[PDB]
Amino acid sequence: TTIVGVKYKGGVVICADTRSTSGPIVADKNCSKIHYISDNIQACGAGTSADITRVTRKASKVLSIFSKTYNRLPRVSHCVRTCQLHLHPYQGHISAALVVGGVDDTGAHLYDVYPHGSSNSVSYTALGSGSLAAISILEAGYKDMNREEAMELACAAIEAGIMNDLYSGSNIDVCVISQEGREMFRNYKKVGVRNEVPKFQYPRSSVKILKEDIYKYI
Amino acid sequence: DISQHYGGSLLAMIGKSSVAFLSDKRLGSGPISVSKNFTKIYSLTPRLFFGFTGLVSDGEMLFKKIRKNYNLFVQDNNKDMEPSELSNMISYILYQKRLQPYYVAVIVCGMTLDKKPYASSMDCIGAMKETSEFVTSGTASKNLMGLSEALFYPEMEDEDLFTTSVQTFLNSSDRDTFGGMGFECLLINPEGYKRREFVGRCD
Amino acid sequence: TTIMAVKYADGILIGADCRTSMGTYVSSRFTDKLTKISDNIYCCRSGSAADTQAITQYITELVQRSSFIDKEIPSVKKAAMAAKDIIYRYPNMLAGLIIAGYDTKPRIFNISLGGTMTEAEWQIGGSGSAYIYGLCDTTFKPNMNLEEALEFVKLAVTCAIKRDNASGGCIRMASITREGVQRFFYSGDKILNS
Amino acid sequence: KFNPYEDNSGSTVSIRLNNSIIIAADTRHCSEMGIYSRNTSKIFRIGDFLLTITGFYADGYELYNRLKYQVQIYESFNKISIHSLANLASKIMYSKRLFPYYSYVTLSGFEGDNPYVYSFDCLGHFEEVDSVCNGSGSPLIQPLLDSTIEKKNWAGENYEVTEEYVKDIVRRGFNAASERDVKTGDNVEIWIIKKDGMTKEYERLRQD
Amino acid sequence: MKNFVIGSGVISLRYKNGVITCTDTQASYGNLCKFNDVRRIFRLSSNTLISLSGEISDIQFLMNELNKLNESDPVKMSPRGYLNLVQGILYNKRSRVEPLNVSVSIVGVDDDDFLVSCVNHLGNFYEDNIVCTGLSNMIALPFLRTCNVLDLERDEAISLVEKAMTVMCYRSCRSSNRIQIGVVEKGLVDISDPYVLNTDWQVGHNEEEIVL
Amino acid sequence: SIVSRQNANTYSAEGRLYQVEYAMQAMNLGTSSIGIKTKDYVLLASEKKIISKLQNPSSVKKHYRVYDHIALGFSGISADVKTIVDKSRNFAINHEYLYDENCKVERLLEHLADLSLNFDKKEADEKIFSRPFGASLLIIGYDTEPRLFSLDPSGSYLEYHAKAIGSGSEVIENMLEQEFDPNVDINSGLKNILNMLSKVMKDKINNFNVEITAITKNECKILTPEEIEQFLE
Amino acid sequence: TTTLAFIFQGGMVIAVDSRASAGSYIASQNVHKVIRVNKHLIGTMAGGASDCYFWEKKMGLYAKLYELKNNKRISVSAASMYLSNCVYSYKGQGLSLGSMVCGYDGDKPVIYYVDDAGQRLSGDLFSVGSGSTIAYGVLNESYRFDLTKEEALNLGKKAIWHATHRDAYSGGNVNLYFMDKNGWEHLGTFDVDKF
Amino acid sequence: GFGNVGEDDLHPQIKKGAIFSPEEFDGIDKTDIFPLKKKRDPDSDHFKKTGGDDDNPFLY
Amino acid sequence: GFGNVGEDDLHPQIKKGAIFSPEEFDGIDKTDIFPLKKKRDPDSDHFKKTGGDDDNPFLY
Amino acid sequence: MESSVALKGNDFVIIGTDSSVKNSYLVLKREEDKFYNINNKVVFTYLGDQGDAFRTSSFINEKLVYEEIQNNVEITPKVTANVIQKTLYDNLRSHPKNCYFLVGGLSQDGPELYSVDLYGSLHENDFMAVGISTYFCYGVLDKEYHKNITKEDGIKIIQKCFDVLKQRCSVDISNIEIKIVSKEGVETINKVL
Amino acid sequence: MESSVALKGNDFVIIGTDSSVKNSYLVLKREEDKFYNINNKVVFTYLGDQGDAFRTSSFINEKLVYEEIQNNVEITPKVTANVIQKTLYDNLRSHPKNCYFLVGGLSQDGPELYSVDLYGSLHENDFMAVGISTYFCYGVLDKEYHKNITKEDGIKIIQKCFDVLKQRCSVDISNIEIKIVSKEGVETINKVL
Repeated sequence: TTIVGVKYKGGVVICADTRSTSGPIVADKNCSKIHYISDNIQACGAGTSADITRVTRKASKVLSIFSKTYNRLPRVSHCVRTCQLHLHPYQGHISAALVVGGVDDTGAHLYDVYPHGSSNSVSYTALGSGSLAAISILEAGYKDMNREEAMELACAAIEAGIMNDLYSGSNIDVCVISQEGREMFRNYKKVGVRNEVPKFQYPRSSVKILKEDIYKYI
Repeated sequence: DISQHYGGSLLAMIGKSSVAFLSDKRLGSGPISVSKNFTKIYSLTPRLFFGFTGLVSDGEMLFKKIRKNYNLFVQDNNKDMEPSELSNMISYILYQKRLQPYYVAVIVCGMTLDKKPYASSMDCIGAMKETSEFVTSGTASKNLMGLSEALFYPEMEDEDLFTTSVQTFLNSSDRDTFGGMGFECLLINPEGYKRREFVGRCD
Repeated sequence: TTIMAVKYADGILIGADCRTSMGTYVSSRFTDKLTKISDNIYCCRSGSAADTQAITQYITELVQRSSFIDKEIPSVKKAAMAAKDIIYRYPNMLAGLIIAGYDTKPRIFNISLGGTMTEAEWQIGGSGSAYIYGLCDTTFKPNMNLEEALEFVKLAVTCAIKRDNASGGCIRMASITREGVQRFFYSGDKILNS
Repeated sequence: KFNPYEDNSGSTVSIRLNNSIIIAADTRHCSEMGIYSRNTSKIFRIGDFLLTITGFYADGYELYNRLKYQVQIYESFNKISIHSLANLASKIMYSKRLFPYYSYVTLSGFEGDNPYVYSFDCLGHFEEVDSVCNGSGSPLIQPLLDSTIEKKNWAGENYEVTEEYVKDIVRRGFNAASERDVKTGDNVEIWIIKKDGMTKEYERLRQD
Repeated sequence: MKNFVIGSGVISLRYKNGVITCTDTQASYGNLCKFNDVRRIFRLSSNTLISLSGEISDIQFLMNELNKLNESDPVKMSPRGYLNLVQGILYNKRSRVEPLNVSVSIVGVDDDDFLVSCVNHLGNFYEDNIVCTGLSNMIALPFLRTCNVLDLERDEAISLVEKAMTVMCYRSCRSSNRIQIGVVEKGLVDISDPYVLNTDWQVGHNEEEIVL
Repeated sequence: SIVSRQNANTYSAEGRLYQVEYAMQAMNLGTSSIGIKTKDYVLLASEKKIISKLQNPSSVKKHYRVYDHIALGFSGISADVKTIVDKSRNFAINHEYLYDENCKVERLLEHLADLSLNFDKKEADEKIFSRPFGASLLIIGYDTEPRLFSLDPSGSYLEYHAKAIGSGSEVIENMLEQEFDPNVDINSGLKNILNMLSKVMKDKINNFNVEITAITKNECKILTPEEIEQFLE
Repeated sequence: TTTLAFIFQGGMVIAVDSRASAGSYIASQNVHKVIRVNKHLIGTMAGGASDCYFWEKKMGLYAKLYELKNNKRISVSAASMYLSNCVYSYKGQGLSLGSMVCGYDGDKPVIYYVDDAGQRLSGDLFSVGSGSTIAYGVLNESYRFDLTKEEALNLGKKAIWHATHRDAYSGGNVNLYFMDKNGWEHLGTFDVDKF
Repeated sequence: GFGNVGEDDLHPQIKKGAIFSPEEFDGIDKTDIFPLKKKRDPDSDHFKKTGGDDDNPFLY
Repeated sequence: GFGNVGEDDLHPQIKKGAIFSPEEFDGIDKTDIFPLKKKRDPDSDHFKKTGGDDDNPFLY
Repeated sequence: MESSVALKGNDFVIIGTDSSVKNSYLVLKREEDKFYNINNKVVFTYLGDQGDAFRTSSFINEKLVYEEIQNNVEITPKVTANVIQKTLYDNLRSHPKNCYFLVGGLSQDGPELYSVDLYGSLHENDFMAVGISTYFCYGVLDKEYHKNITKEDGIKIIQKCFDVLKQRCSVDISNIEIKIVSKEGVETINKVL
Repeated sequence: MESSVALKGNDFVIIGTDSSVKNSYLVLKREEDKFYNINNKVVFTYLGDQGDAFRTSSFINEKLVYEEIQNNVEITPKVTANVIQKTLYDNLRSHPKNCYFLVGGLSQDGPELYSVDLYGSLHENDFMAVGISTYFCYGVLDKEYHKNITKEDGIKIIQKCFDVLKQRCSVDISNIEIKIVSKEGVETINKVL
């Protein structure tokens, strides 16, 4: 996958490819790799799919209890610290690498979190199998940007990973968190267009039923 | 390894207002098939089903755990569990053993309280993939996935769905050494479900 | 990595590169290696990225805690000692820190991988330090001024960057003095073009 | 420690009809974690026969060169039959038994009036098959041919298997493979071998 | 399989009327940049160039064999001929389980056919309009492919390759900013003197660091 | 040794190698044999060299099977032909091993021709002898057509419709202009070949001093004394 | 694979399964696991298909060359010994191969079980392959030297069918052969589904 | 050397199949964090110990 | 943990005697070249390769 | 390792187990009772590591007796098999037991016959063959077993299955103990093959 | 593993070997002839890997016949045993044969009985017990064997040793082939234990 993160003047852009894989076999299309953490924080991860969901779910709980208790929207640093304190004890056996981005009272923050619990505040990020293809676009095209230019740089970064990485493909999910709030673009692009194959129908006589038992829901 | 010891595969196709959840009735002991009548699909209700592939003991104990939790939940709510909630609960149960995971992959099928079809699947540690077209697991997972992608089209009628899913499963098992020859197909719909059993090459 | 710490006429000057890498790939080229423990104490982390971050997160609160229990400025000595216990008590944590600050006088403390804590007048660390031990030995001068010490760190880290592949990027620098902390920046444009 | 092989395999499918042979292969040359090229030909022709390669591309290219050299030597008197060529390929492959060619070779062609398709393993054993798929996408395509073309498990009347029908089935199978196979390519190179000649066609696949 | 002194990746692409090849001059022994003037672009003959990456000793051995074969043969060779020869050499070396830890890019211009090809340590080979070797294959190649190189004039192609090499310098430990560019056109073979790419780092500034 | 190898390889002022010229004389010193090839059958009749009647007539056989549907007749030094037959059998077995088919007869002829003059080699399995073989062979077989080939010690071979080798070779050749027509049936052609053999063979022709090999699309028959008697009477 | 060969009063019966697999994937279902080398000698390959087929076809050439040399059919003992020696030359190199070289030495039937370890056993009943153990059970219960030809064939046909019914690595068609003093005859390619 | 090809096919196992599989050359939905083979976090970039004597650790 | 003390004194072996033996904690007159445990000849004095990449050898 | 073959008829279940106790090289006993009888309605046999097997079976027996007497749990083959599955599963992932069982008896739904393997995998079937019998006797069971077998036919089928091991298996077996559970109690048969 | 027991008395030698050919899990055959009668005065049996054992035995038999006919070597148990030892030793360090022998016969010095183990170690003794018999049958041989045993007593002692193996060893043995070599010739006895 090619989950990417770009930080611009007043927010962050977190983009990802909509593909999942287990070996050489594609497992899930249109997969949503951007996980909810808070109204002002989103996380996108690569690695063990179950660990991304549960680690980002733990942060969502701790940040939801915090905001509800203290009536105070959580900081990105609080999300990263929660993830670090959870990932580090397991020595990376919980293999979850995240790109946590959000906007707080201190501004826009974008972090790279790695399975062993290290974090890194960054201006732009790429992660997953397509990170190298994506980081090449980010290196060449990154500058001080608004959300419009940040949107296209990140999408161009994902597009590079989708086209050049075997284990990346399908669509591009985009999510922008600005000082005005977060807005999502699911399947923002369909670069991996499929062919228009017709249908194929067997004759219903092609299958024989040995015995049948009917049960009714009540 | 342990999953290939017992073998077996699952397929779940979603049509229009119906789900075709079917599996092979073979139980393995390595190369040897110790039973031709071992169904891996469990029914909590006529609208909530799930099957396991992998270690058979893990699947059975997970079924008992899931039934315990589901019964407690239904008593606590008096509203029946949604299949999405059942899949999420199963995923949670799987992840509690993250450091000693179950060697099972679980598919969850059923009808929502809205009476719409539902299917999903999980890995050893609950990585859930909610499905709109189809989902597979087991030894014949790759053949099933390829043939379903080739043959599946959205909004199939109940009988066309049955025939297409049965053909895909038969032809995927025919190319899998550990695939069974006795097969069971639960055609699931808002009115209940129909347990149809069919046979293949008899080898 | 190439982390450097030199004590000069009126404070501490710490320099570091920006490159962080895994293998032949530079995962990031703007990483900040000068980790602030407090307003007057800075830690140059070297070793496991996750473990050194874990320590500096804990040392941050321990040094503040004792500072307000004691009711005085945070002690770089106490931060260094607090780091030594964690690095010593937990051999599984591959961490080596240069902790330098200014509480009453400038101090540099070097915690090796096994928890070996020594006080130094100048200290270098990281993979790239191996290539500037001779340069730092011959070029170091007691009681440098800020400009003389800034040149010394600039020269030493530059020559480590030109030789160590794991070291690259611009040279982050930070001078901790009694008056506060002032950050510097030696862009890689000058270093690479030379 | 040294790994002498690279898995460039995409997918190749060979189907023999009553009076024609349809050979199709994806054109992608896959590296690890990447794509070297999208227009490498996996199909080589030796006279009136088409050789199909998968696995390690260098091994298959070397095997094709050895086959061409041996067939050229043999052709000093008469044209080689498809059966003799298949046997020679089996012997050549087995000569490397201790350092095998990582290439699943499918040799197909006409012995006069009758089409023949031969499928080989890496150690040289060859079978005369009606439809065979090799490469990473083989499990994703072979069941489709077993069902729709060979009519396995088809209890009722069978749809007539004509050349165009089989070609469309092949395009369907390659679409499915490219959808679910990571290393299946961007274009499919389809050959139709008839008694008196053969012709190439190209079609597009998704380019992730 | 020698892994002592490694030269970083190669970049070769074809433009409207020629082919480019570019490599850095750094050679690394582990994490040490031991040599900074190791040159890995050679002209096999008029209208063809060969650029190599990998173990420098294997690079030198392979180029020595190629030079011997070039001086021995009384018959010229097209870039395709050199590609076949090098592929055969590398595949034979691999097949004797004595591989050269070297990856090669042969680029040349025939009467009208432009060759841009790659051969890796195993003897695997391919031909494409943009071929990259090593970590370049993952970093620079995805960036290069975003440009329709076929429509580029020589200067534009050189600038694009320079940008790709700058990205490689930024994002690879084993590559430097001192590059060497070889160009082949219908009547031209040129290998420039190695020159240093200009880089910028203003993205690293955080709040108020004094620009020293 | 180098001197013996040079003696083998010395050319004559006339050109042709001396050893080949001497093997030419050697190949003539043998009993007669006739080979006839037609549109549908190829025959090979040879006179047996029964040195004494105490010698077992069945044990002095003169035709060797080199493979399925290939038979070899010879004249000249009989000792050499054993090695040639063994080498030809090895070649045919190897050809089937590589290609799973019966070799074209001309393929075997080319292999033997290549091996014949390689006597200067030091390696052992790609030469026949250290000298030319002192025998002339009539190799018949069926691949897709009845084939008759003659391999002479000079290493050259020719495909023939009819040929005779042995001490009576020239007489049979001068007789073939009249007594041979490829249009006759297998039985009549066999009677003709037997008559031609009898016309030059030392003693009276009978079913025990004659060996007949007839190769056809259907069978690689070798006639027993009963059939030879049926054709003689 | 499951292969079966045994001797009874009327002659000899051979039966194989004709499946070939590569791990979980069934590569083929119509593989011919019997090498006919002459009218009175056949070999039942089992194990690495390429390995057993290659050496069996290499042994079939030795029998052909022997026939040319001596104008006489090769004995089963010499045919199997040639095969046994060839694999034995590669003992300890991981070669996997097991076969029965079945045939008649004139009036006498003999089956030689040969495997990659250089072993060579003559016997009246052998079963080789993954499903051999199942075949041994069905045979042990009902195998008799006094079987009639029809009983023996059905026993061999049924014994392989049971092994295929219970083993993963077998279950193609039941190729059945009957070898008598006058030679072998291919008695069917029964599909296990149509019993 | 020969790879034991067909051992599981040839013996009852009391996965070497008859035909050679491409594998000879886990049930968790795991993706790669970086394309690099087995790297997923920053390298431990300290100065690494070399030399001395690990054969005689106590001969200080 | 328990050390299998007595396995040889307990089983027919189809050297763990009943009593634990000293130095449980070759037929050549070898002796030693230096009192150091493994040292026999001068150390290999050169700059030793470290870093780079061993699990990605071909990604130059 | 240890062979055990069981059948179920219309109203009877037959379990036959190898009565000899053996190690790799030596036979320690030749007639060891490897069955547990519960209320004459359920008979279950234990196999595998004798040290683990007998301890687990004793715990199962005492737990079933306690649950019957205290909690009035109805002890059927299914309940016994579920308890065995739970006790094997609990230890499987921490401190595994190397033993496996066959549980047979009469229930309100007729005869039942369950097999619990090393990992706690539970399944019912018309006939069972565990140990080495899994590789030899399933062909014989398929050939001979049919739904309407009589008790004597079941005994003879068990005898044939163990005769296959006697004649073909390399490991020595001499004694088999057959316990037949039916509505008229449990019948024990000892045979020397 | 493959068991053979041999003993010698006055002017006779008894060699008894189990005739069953078997592997770890299967008994391939139950009556295989594992003896070579080089000449009616000497009989040796081969054991171990059948592929190596029979091949080495055939080579040794042909070498002994060749040496007897060409070089007039006197074939005696000692000469045969020395040939076994040389054949095994030559391959010991390059191509070890996993087989061992037991040579017995009559010479001008009287009965001789030699054991050539896996490594080529040759030694003469009054009675031999190779394979598992080394661990079970030496006590019985010590108890029963005495210098003046008769031929029938020797057969009975061999039977007792193989009965110990039948009763106690875990591996199944059913048939034993006994070949008595004496001035009368070689007498073959087949017993089913």
